[PDB]
Amino acid sequence: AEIYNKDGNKVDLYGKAVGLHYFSKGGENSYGGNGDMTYARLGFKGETQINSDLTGYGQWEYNFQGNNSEGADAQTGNKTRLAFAGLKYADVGSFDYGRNYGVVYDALGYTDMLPEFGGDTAYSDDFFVGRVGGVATYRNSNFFGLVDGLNFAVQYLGKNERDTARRSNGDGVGGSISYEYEGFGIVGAYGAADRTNLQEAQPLGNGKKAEQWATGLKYDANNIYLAANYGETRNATPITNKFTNTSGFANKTQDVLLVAQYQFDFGLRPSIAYTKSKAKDVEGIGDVDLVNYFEVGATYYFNKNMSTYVDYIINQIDSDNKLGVGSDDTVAVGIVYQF
Amino acid sequence: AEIYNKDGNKVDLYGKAVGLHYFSKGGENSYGGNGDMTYARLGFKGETQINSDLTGYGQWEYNFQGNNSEGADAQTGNKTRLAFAGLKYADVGSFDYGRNYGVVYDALGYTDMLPEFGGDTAYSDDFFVGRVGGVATYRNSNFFGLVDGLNFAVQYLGKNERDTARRSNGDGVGGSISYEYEGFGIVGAYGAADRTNLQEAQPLGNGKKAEQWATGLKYDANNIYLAANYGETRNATPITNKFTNTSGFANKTQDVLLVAQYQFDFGLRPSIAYTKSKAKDVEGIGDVDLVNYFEVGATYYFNKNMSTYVDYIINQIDSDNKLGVGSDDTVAVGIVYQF
Amino acid sequence: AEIYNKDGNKVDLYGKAVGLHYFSKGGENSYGGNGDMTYARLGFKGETQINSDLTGYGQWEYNFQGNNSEGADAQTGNKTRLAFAGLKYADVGSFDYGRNYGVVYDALGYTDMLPEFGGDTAYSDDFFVGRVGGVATYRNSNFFGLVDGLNFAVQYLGKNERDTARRSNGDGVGGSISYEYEGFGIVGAYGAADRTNLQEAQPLGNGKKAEQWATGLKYDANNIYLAANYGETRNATPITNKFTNTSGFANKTQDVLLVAQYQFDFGLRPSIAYTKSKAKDVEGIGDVDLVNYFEVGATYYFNKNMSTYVDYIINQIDSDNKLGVGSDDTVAVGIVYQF
Repeated sequence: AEIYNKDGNKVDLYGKAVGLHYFSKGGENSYGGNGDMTYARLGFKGETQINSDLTGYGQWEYNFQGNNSEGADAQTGNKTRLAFAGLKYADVGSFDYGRNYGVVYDALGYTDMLPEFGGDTAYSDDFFVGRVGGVATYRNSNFFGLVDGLNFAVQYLGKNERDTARRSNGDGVGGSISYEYEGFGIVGAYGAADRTNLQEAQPLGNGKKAEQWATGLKYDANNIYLAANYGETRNATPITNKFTNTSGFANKTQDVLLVAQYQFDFGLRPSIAYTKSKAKDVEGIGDVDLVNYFEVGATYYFNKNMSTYVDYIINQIDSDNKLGVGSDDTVAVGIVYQF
Repeated sequence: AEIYNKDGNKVDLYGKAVGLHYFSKGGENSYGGNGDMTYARLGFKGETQINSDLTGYGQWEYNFQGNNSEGADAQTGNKTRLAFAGLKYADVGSFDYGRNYGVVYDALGYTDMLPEFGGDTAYSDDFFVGRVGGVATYRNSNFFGLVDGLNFAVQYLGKNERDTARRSNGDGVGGSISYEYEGFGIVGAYGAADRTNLQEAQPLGNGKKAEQWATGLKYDANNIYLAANYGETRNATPITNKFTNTSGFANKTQDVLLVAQYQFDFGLRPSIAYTKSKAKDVEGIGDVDLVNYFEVGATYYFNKNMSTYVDYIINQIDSDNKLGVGSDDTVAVGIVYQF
Repeated sequence: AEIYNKDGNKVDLYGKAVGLHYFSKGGENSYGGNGDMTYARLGFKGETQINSDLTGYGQWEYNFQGNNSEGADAQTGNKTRLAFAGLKYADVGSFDYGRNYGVVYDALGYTDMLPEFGGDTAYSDDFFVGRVGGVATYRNSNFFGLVDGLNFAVQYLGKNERDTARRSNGDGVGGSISYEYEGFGIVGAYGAADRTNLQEAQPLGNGKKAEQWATGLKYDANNIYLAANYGETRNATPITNKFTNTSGFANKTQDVLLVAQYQFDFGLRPSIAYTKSKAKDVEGIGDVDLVNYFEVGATYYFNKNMSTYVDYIINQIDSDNKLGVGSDDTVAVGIVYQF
């Protein structure tokens, strides 16, 4: 909600309270888990008009979990999602730095439209696919104001030597090219980076270089939203062997994401989605499936502030999965107030 | 403070900074402790008018402690208090889900009017008495718009298998009936729930079923506030044996709460209160008193935003208490700014 | 940003997103470190006019780090900076209590004007020099409205027995006298306090009494800012022996701080600074230098909301420093949006 608009500076303080339960037989060995998954969000988007052609902006977004106790475990799952400041000059584009989405999310965001789940490949703190800390991102709209609908972007990821290999990364470069024409939208994205010492010393994942690329195709006009994503990764996707407490990365993944949705004028947005992600050359296993499901779901928009939703995952993963990826269905019911 | 009111949606961003010190001889073995107890609060209440009869709402409330360092211990006592979203339809009532107060607090809230302390039985993360995560709560005002002042409510608590027994719970149902007539107010509340495996395996507290009930009686008009609460609990109230580092639950408790207050037009709200809570059938002890005090205190309201207060506990607990409950007096002095 | 101003109460919700990287050869053994140092800030200043002569106020300020992951380490460096409520009566002055700056910062704040670094002696959770929890602070402007530009202040620090000696303190008193005349400003500040048991049992630092004093001199008008600080400390400044994993306090320190800055109408604020801090009588060492550098830096103010800055530390510390204080240079580049 815009709560300040004075003297060439507007601030938007926004947030949401999401009442959210997950139903699954077991959670312990299912897709999403079982129990209370209530959370709250808070953030600000700030925007200042320095002059006629120059513009400043900043954003911060925090996640508070509503499913912890007030005791010892009160912070589990609480985190900053976004924290970046940036400048935008006329048609020369924009530069920002901080915690933000990796460039490959420029692609993957295409299918990340599900009411609760979806966008399984957009892992956070995972190089270029999701949110990451320490990214320089240049972005260009309409090719310096000369070619309508053509957008490109470049991103520089500074190394993050963290205490765990899962959240660590080295120096890297990535980028994306995208074009949008009369409802349609085509996107390509790629990025490569160094693996840290701690990532190399991991039982799963072999190499010194991590890669992630993904294409995007979508129709998004006249109340219809269709979208497709294909992606591959070298030494990038994080994997866990639940049979041995082993973790690391998958040498190769192929990732398919399909999404179909519709928006009725009265408020209903039903959702059908397909998602499959296979991992190749997993040491002491071979070929494992990590994500495999059909999705049926809906979202009722009472208005721009209030909504409820059901999201049903038909989990195609089988009972004898090599890595121990939960094979059971998960259903999520939600009530959202946002501002 | 209402900081947004546009297009059938109002947001209220509120919070408070509370400068608060506790004085006690020792803290280590007193009622409230000794030292700095400064804290800050922040939250939002959001409310949207979807249509003539339908209404959406959300709330989130966070607690930041102002008595930690900026070093390692910076998060101790920081937590989400409330996080829930909900709908309200004309006179059919309202449903909300998330982190909220258990239904039995509908009763206990009657005596929870002390400037600092009081409401000792309204334990948080303790089934139905205080705040809990994962509660479905239906609420009805004036019996579907037909019987003025008569309110009932039902609550469904989903299981919380936490890492500690103190904060855990199983599936349960609870409810409350309440009636308010010309200043007066009568309330009854009850709730039962499964104890988790980890709660069963505890040295203190025997059973598979936890119960909590409490009645309420109050006068609240013409500047006078009087209130009374009686409650009992099976396998619900958490207890600790400070002589052996044992914890668990008390098989039975009887809980008495009395409160008398007055509000002078110039700002002063003095407070007298009585509170006693005895535990029965404590294994290897028998009958222990957990809470036992008289309370004298006051609160000066400079206005709706500014206040100061003294709260003096005359701790009736004795020096030879079986469980080690601190027997010393505690005094709390406070300065509050709120918005 | 002022987001509420109704009925004798104004609220100012403010914050900043700071994109910030540090460049150093190694970080491991440099002044500021190397890598992403992105952070975000959020806080409120609240102010109410109770009556013609009486005024209430409150403040809370939180620090969110933007350089952590969303995993296990998500809270590292997150903390409350300020949390205090207070009253101000006409010319009789003001009293506040909570987490706030120690009185000696009244002095040291003189040189704490650097774009990123500087103010090295204003350690937080360190008695009277920086931010601390549990301080009663009386403050007087213009000597009860009788002597223009003459300000004094007294502060009472309640003991903080924390889990670490670094963040702990005992009971203490401190104060400051300050005078400001036609651009110029002179300040003196002093404070003494008990060391806790845990501080006494530390290998470094000998005594039962900790002291901190500092003078201030500044010119601050006509776009020029010059400032000087001299300080000494008994048993107050925290030190670490990186050669043995020893920590504690320095028996004596002498602290020099010099700062020169200018503000061009078009937005540029260049900065030159000198900072030296020597420790005397360090057990098993003798005389060690803790902080020793020249500073060159600038800050571009696009406006009151947007800015960028470079801060270059020329680290005069040598390679054979006895305590292991990093001797390498550190450069910090920043992009700030604030509101």
